[PDB]
Amino acid sequence: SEGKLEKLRIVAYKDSKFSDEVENGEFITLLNPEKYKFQYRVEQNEDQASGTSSAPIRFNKILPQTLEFDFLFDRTGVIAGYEVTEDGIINDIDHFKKVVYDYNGEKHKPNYLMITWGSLLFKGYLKEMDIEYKLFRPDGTPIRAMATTKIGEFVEEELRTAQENNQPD
Amino acid sequence: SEGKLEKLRIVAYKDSKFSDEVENGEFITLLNPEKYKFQYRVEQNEDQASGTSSAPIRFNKILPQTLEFDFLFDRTGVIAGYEVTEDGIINDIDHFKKVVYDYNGEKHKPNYLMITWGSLLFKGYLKEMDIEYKLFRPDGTPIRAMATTKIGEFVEEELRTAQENNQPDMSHYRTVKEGDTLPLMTYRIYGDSKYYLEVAKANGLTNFRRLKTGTELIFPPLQKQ
Amino acid sequence: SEGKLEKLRIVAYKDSKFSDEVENGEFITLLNPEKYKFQYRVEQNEDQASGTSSAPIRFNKILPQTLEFDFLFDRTGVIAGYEVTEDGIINDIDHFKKVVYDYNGEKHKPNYLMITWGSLLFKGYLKEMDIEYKLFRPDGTPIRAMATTKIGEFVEEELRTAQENNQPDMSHYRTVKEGDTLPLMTYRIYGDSKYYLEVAKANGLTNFRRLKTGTELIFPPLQKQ
Amino acid sequence: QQLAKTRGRIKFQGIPTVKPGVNLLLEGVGDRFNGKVFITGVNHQISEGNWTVDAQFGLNPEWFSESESNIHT
Amino acid sequence: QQLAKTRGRIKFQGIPTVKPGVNLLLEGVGDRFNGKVFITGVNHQISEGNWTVDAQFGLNPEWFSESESNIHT
Amino acid sequence: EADVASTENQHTELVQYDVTDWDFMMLRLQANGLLCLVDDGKVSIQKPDLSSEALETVTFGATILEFDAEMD
Amino acid sequence: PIEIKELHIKITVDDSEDKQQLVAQCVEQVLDVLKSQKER
Amino acid sequence: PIEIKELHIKITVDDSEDKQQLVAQCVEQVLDVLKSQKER
Amino acid sequence: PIEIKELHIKITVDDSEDKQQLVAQCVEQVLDVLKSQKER
Amino acid sequence: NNSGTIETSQSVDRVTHKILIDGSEIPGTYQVKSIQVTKEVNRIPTARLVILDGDAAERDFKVSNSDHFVPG
Repeated sequence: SEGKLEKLRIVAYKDSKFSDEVENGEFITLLNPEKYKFQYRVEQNEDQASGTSSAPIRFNKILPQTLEFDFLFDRTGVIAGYEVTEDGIINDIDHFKKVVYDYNGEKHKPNYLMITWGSLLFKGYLKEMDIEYKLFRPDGTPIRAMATTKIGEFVEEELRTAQENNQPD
Repeated sequence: SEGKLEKLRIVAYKDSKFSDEVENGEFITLLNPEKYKFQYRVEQNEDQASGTSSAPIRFNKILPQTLEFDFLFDRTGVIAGYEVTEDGIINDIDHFKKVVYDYNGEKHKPNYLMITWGSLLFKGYLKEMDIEYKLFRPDGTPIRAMATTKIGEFVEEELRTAQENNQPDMSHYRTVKEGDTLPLMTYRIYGDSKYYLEVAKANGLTNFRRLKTGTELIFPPLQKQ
Repeated sequence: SEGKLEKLRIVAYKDSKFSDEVENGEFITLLNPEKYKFQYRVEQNEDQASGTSSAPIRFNKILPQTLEFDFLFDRTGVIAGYEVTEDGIINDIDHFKKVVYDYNGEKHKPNYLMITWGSLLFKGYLKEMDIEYKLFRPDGTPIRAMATTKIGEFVEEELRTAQENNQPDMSHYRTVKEGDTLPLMTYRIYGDSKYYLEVAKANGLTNFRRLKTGTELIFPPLQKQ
Repeated sequence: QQLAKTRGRIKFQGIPTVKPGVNLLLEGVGDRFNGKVFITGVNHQISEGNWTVDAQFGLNPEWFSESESNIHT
Repeated sequence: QQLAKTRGRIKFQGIPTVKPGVNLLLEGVGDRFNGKVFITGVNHQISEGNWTVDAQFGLNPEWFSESESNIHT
Repeated sequence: EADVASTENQHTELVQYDVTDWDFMMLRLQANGLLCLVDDGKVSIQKPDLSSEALETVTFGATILEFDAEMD
Repeated sequence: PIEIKELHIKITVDDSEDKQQLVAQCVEQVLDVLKSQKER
Repeated sequence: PIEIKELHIKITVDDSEDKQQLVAQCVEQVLDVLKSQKER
Repeated sequence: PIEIKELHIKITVDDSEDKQQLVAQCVEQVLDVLKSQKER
Repeated sequence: NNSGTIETSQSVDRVTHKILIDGSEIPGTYQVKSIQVTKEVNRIPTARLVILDGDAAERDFKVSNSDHFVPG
């Protein structure tokens, strides 16, 4: 199964331990993104007195992480393996928004997300989204769209102290 | 009617339930936009203490949505299906502004808008507009113009609580399947396993350590104040 | 006179009703601008509480409008219909500035402006101007210049309330058509169905549950204190 | 003194019925503060498209004769 | 009154030994102020990666009976 | 206009001296456990009423914009 | 503040409400400093 | 200030300490105005 | 203010007078809050 | 001390602290944002702690509900 082209998946979850799945809450893409990108930031305290030549910079904290990627939706009929649908991309985008964006009245918030593709595994929440509609059928049915996404990172507080195995004490 | 090229429409409304139409308040375009665009924003609270490697993240709010598109007005005479008018595009732009921009003295505000084209259906308010005039007849009558538009999103407050069906506050019922235990079911409903003796008393159970696999139980809400 | 190329004009005025002309206060251009542009802005109040999924955005106000265009002055001698002048463009720019920029000691302010070209008619004041000088005669007389302009919009306060015909405060009359009921008509006029017994008493109706289909009713306003 | 036990301010969308001398029900702020509260003051602010009200609850334990100035000549 | 002759505040990197009732040596601020100073107050502030201390020197010439309110009924 | 709760005690003499009516009223009223409510031209003097029905419910996760509270 | 006695009326400038939030924070921290000085 | 009685505790917001320095200047100038009014 | 008792001396910083106008507004709103509290 | 610096026992690269209540440390899940301590001649000493808390999605304050920061 080396020869299989794996596709990116996103699953929604109910709890902060990621063990209770939302029912019908799994999205699978039809075309993979080209690339993805991470961001890392560490903050220091840099106060110094006048008359001096350097400061001994001090550790403050580590800021949360960030992931970004882009998607393409297309049901025109030139990509091998898929069929043309009567309503185009209407049900693909509506299922994608139900997983990553919509408010859940059972938990009073949007969903927890797990993003998996190959070596990648990321937990967090959605911050930003833009969707642009490009091609249409003559009666106004869309058949192509492009989406840009930004995801934040989530750690539960019981797991933070177990990863920071803090040890004169 | 698949073969029909549908054209975008905008209708003005008087009430926040979108049932009472403004009279002569419907605009139909003559050329469709090329594309349109949506925007979605979710805000979080990200305060953390110094010395730590991660922050405790808490959901705060979902911000309002945004739609944008562009229009073209032209009465030069090369587009099939339409006629050249004596006054050009003067009445097309004046009717478009009366629907989406002008203040209404009956309601002390501009109009509510519904935007429909194909699969699209959007309710809200105008925020921004720019109109640029391009070609003219020798006596100064305009025959071509371009418009850029930005629309906000409107939800009435009675409909927001019905869409956020917000539910330890309400009542619940389940049916017992084989493999269920009373402290595991209490944890998934309340968030804590410690309420199992109150669930058993409200159902009249004495032998709660063995549940029979057809029983329907009730789960009462927790008390307030 | 369709075949006549109309030229843009700007006239200066003394009063806010635009009826008393400044003497020698009219400018006529020699070359028309290529295009012009408008700008429209509406402001809303968007405060919401934490934990919620949307806000019902509220109307705040409508901001003033804006017009922009560019001009070209040239007395080189290649444009048909005009003559070369001994002093070039010196008197053209000095007359243009006297109309749109200079302070008037009779009114303690710059002038009110009316801008007319074809279908366009705009009243307001000057905000911004830039003039750049391009070609010169050997003795330093300029013969070409370019100007960029920005105009704001003026409405007198007595005319604002007449355009916002603001109307539970005024009186109303309707005629009864077949299919009308008294509590449904009260809801569309007042916003609440509960005033139907006060409408029936003000019209002398006893059998209000059946209305006859030619009756003209009055709808009094609500009392204020 | 008992009426000064818990004090505070609550800000929300305006209505015309909250006046000093009424009771409101407060929820979702923890067991230490949740319950029925007695209103001792109201501030109505109307501007830039909205009407909001600041409701004050609880009493200040200080007496008039202790906190106010210039009572006597 | 003599202990109120010179008054001020000095802010520096925190240590656990400066307490009211100790002496510090002050240098580099001009002949008018240089010398040994008596500490009358301390403020410790710990946040955002650092610990700093504000040391106060000199006394306020005012007496308790003159500056404090509500001593008497 | 006035609406004032009654009291049980009766004085045989009482002296007001070199003060305003408002200030005198406040001193005497507190001494008896009363609160003064002034509204639209009417002055109402009553004991605290903690027994009446709440007008509405205000909730942190749904309707509150700002909140401040203290226990001491 | 826990008191409605200390709020000020809100006036904005049409200069074209960020500056409204900064001035309101400065009134809050001054009145907390004045209250702490009367402690024993 | 020449007194530690007038300092306030520093709380910042993770909104992403410039605003911390502006509020601290406003508390300093208010308390100097209040002190000068008690001069003869 | 309607009184010259409440003005502060103006000191600017050569950091290269916008910040001068913001601090002057905060002193104005604090002293209006302190005056209103002594009303009956 | 003419060293030109302030003598500390360790590098000033990392500041640490502990909060003990009734003899033992508060659990390492609580995030303390800021600590202030003051002392002065002829006054009673005081201190303040700022702790992050409250969640609109739960409708509560877990630290406030604990028995760690109770008066007494």
